[PDB]
Amino acid sequence: VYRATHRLLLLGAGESGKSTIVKQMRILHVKATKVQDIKNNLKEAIETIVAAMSNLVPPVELANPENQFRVDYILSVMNVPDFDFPPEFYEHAKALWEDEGVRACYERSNEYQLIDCAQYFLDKIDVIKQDDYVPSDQDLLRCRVLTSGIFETKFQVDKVNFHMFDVGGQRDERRKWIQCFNDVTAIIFVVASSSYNMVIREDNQTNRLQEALNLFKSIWNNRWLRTISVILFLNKQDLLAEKVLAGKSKIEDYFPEFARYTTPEDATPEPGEDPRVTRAKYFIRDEFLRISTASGDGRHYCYPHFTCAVDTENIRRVFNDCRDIIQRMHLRQ
Amino acid sequence: SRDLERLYQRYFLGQRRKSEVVMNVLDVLTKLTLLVLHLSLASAPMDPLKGILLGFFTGIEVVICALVVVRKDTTSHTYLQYSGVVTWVAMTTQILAAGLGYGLLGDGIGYVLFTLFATYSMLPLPLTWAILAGLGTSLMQVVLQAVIPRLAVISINQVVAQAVLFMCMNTAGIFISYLSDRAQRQAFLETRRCVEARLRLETENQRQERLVLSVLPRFVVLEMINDMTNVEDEHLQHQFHRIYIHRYENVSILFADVKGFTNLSTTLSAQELVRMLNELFARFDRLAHEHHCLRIKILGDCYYCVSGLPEPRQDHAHCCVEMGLSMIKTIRYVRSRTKHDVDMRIGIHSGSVLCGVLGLRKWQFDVWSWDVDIANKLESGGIPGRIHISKATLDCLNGDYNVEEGHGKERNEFLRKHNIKRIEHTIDLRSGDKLRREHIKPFSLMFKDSSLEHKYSQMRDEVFKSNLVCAFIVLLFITAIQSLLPSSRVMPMAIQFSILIMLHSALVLITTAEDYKCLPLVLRKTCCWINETYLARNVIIFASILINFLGAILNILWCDCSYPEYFVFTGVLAMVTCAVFLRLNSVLKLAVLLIMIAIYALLTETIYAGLFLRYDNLNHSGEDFLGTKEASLLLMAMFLLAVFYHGQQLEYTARLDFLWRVQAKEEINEMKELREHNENMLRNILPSHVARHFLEKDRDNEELYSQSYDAVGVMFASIPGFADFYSQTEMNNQGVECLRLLNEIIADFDELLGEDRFQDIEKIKTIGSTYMAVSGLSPEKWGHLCALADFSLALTESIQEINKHSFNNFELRIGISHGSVVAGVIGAKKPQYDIWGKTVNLASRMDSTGVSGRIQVPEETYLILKDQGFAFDYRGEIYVKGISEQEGKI
Ligand SMILES: Nc1nc2c(ncn2[C@@H]2O[C@H](COP(=O)(O)OP(=O)(O)OP(O)(O)=S)[C@@H](O)[C@H]2O)c(=O)[nH]1
Ligand SMILES: C=C[C@@]1(C)CC(=O)[C@]2(O)[C@@]3(C)[C@@H](O)CCC(C)(C)[C@@H]3[C@H](O)[C@H](OC(C)=O)[C@@]2(C)O1
Ligand SMILES: [Mg+2]
Repeated sequence: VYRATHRLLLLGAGESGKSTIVKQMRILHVKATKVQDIKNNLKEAIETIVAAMSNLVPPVELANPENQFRVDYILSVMNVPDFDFPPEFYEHAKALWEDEGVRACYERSNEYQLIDCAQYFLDKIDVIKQDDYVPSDQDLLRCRVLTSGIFETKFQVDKVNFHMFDVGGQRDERRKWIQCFNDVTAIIFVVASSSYNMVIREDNQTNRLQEALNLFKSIWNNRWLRTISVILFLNKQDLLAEKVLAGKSKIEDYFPEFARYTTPEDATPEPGEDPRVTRAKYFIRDEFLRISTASGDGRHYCYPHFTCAVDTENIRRVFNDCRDIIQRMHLRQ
Repeated sequence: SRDLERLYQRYFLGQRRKSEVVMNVLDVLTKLTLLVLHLSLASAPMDPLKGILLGFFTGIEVVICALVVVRKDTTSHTYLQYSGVVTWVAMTTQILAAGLGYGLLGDGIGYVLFTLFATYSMLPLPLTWAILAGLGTSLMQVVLQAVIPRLAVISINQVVAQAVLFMCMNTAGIFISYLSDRAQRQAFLETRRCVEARLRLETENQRQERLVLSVLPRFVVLEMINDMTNVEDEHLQHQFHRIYIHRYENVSILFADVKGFTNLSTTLSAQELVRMLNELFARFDRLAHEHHCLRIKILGDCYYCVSGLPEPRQDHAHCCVEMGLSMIKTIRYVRSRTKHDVDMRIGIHSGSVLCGVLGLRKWQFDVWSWDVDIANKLESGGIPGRIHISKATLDCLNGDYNVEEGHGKERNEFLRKHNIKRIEHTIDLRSGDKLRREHIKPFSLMFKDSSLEHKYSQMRDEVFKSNLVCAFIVLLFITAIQSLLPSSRVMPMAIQFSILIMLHSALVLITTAEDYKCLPLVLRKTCCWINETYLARNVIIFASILINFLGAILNILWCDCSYPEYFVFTGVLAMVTCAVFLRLNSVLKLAVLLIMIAIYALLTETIYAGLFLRYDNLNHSGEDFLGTKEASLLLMAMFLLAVFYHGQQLEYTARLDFLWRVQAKEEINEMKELREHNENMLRNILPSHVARHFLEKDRDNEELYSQSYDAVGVMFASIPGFADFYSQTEMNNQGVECLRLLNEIIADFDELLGEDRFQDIEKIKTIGSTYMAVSGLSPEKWGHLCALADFSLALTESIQEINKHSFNNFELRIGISHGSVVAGVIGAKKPQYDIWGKTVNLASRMDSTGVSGRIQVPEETYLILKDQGFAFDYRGEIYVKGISEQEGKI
């Protein structure tokens, strides 16, 4: 029954949300440690914001000078390997989060490196201060955990078996990918479409989107993946829409071709959609289809999908469509 | 060859004997049938004298019937030759019984026609015997006319014609006997040649396979054989070059290295060193066979087992420790004669190994794992003359063996090791035995497959021209038989006779148009086309049959001629023509034969009945009209039965031989395909000359095969990063994916080796992740060193490319040297090509003492490609020597 089972792996760059996709898929169809990781994520977020108050070359204006000992406390405990969790620290963190200077510093998060789930947990200081509740599944999906090795999750939906393969995305972990390049049904490439503004945390020079494009170029022309027919999963669509709606940062500012680019005739007419978000998503998708088609031979094909890993309805719809694709593909026409 | 030809006679005797079994059975029916009608003719009982001789004659045929069966079962066939004589004399004597006494008063001349044809058709007597047997009856017919002068009174003339009637039986009879015997000779000769070729190719196939199976155990050779046959339609979807590796458990690994190799290497030259190495390692191979090991490889001065790899054993490490004790004992034995101090050290470990082959050229069985590395380190520990039984093995054997505390500290303290003829007769017999009820029809002798019968029909009749000649002579003789016979319309019957004799000659020239070279090619092609297709020959064979019958009956139609029995024998003289026509099918022969009797049955009843009546009253005698028409169809019955059975048996033998020839050809084709597969594998395993030398005799007669060369370059290529890359987790099966990547690297190297640019370079072996190749082994000038340098540069380029395709960095350490080597096989039982010398050790040392990504080279004898790094000054193993490094061509 090995042939009946389908093997799928999530190859993508760092912080691409593939682990979040795996978690959402797991809870779609089938403790205190998770609480600890939420606390650690919020901890890292607030410590990085406090550090970036002064680390950036352009100084960020502060709040009322009297409310500064809080900044000193966050700076002091940040160096401590075992960060404390007293109510006073949570009061400090809330005081920073309500401050307008800290808000402005957070609005410039693209200059430095910070987890994308910072604001969700920062809005949760008041509820996390009591340290007596259990976060919901949605708050569980906001957790940020580094994936070192490769992991497998057995799956079973509508009497057919599926195999999951979560792998790392950092340049140090890309050497382990070859360990599972044999007899794989399809590749689910995940790309953070909203990371066009930031840069990778390993070199601090190349764009995250440019790194993802290079990774996709390497995967598409791989000699051991000549006939694998990858599937493309654009992620963080809501974040991209929010960033393009704010107007602070633009795709043209990091990609000159975007300004001249125009929306294609074929499009998805979402009722709650703007021309700007459509042109951005279609520019990204057209870039990926261009890099795929330039080397296209007809042996393998790519099917781009727009996905938001946070909400479960988009996940289940895209998963149903991709399941139809994988069934047709296992048909081996 | 009198022995082979006599052997053919023994085979030929049985097939002809099967024909006389029914004919002796046919004869006893003839006596009783004639006896019965004579009894029914007269109410009074016959003469008691009449019954006694026929009683002897009708009883002896039973005896011969019961005598042929026992002799066939007997290996000897002397009585089969006698049975033909016993049968012939019995029927030949019948003439004396009628001529002098009473005997078989029925028939007469016609009965002699039946037997005189019989002694050339079914009797297993040879051709020379047939003439004597045939002449005996013919000369005794001369005795018959003397003992029966009233027969000459019936016809004062035509007595010469009576002899002529019996002359053509000899003429036509030898034609059937000679051609049928000749065709049997070809069938026996062919089936003797085909089995000779099959046995010749089987011994070569078993000898070729026995060398392939000497290395490369069966459980991977089967996989390779299945792979090369292309079991599926196509393998157009492949991403990796595939591997032949498997994982095993509960195995033990031995190791051994000479402690003082370098001290004795400089003392004596290469030849003596190779001699001692071979002696020790051959004794060691014998020990390994004795103690259930199987050696994997011999590298330098190293030798290592795998315990219970292809088959499991409860005490797997026991065999390793026992043969290690044997190692120590053999080292002590060779320590005698105060020759040297080549004592070694042994390390043993037990665990799990991955066994298989890598690459596309020079496949060799190897084992890769972490535990074999533990065994290698245990051997490298030290204390020569003592074994290492580290915890993974001491708890394995038993607590019954006492061992010391183990090494104190000799190796790096990492990972916490925790030390502590007759065939041809059965060839013919099984043909009939299997085909008793098989593809051939039980009676029609027709193959079930339409194509099988069709491909039989396309076979040309090689005696068609000669066979049609026979029909001309007999038709010519009936013309001479009747020409002197009187008739009213002598000329009008001759005009038709001229037309009929021309009608046969018309087919004769058409069927000999190819024989007539002077005639145009178009006519010649038609003659070939006639025999090319069976149906076109069948109608001609049927046609020529009719002309003999039309000529034999038209004389009677002219009669409204006082000798009506002599005109009947002309039809008998036409029934032989059907028997002459061997190739035409049996059931088709019966249909045309049934026409002859039916017409004669219509011409022997009321029509021309009065012409028989005037013959009855003239002869009168004692109720002799039972020898007339009452016996005329009686003669026709036996003649028809004999001719039909002759045709049936001939076709039976022919179809059997054809079917067996087809089966043998199919077997030959399959065996040839297997030979091709084995040849391909053997070519992939070993070089050409070594394989040729080891294929024939002298595989073990010459214990050492070796050869000395003067100008040979040696290269090594190592990948130090693969050890760090290699890891045995659960996601990858046990490191199988790492070995797949290694196989991909080695296969890329091997494919690069196949370019026409690198013809002087041959890959010797691979040592784990190391690649070894030599230059200019076969002299057929210092260009081969340049070829080796270009090969090293191409290896660097290939490793860079595959690093780009993957997502990790790999670096190559290249070591080159040039000098004189000694190339030969060190193991007689398992042939592994290898080279030795001082330049080999220098190359290995230069590879070991080097920097990754750079090529280290000895004294630069070439100016074509520019080098650099002259001031490197690497001490190596021999002595300090400063020489350069190797960049690109420019
Ligand atoms: N707002 C928003 N957040 C998302 C979205 N997708 C993922 N995230 C968040 O981003 C964070 C990073 O996702 P994660 O799954 O850890 O990336 P990763 O690829 O597995 O990280 P790595 O192993 O390559 S280093 C998660 O905490 C997740 O909550 C999204 O579509 N919208
Ligand atoms: C590729 C396999 C791996 C990682 C593990 C292994 O079993 C080896 O192949 C052995 C031990 C193993 O094949 C036995 C022979 C020999 C020659 C001793 C190998 C080398 O030591 C390899 O190391 C090198 C560097 O060649 C090594 C150790 O590398
Ligand atoms: Mg991850």
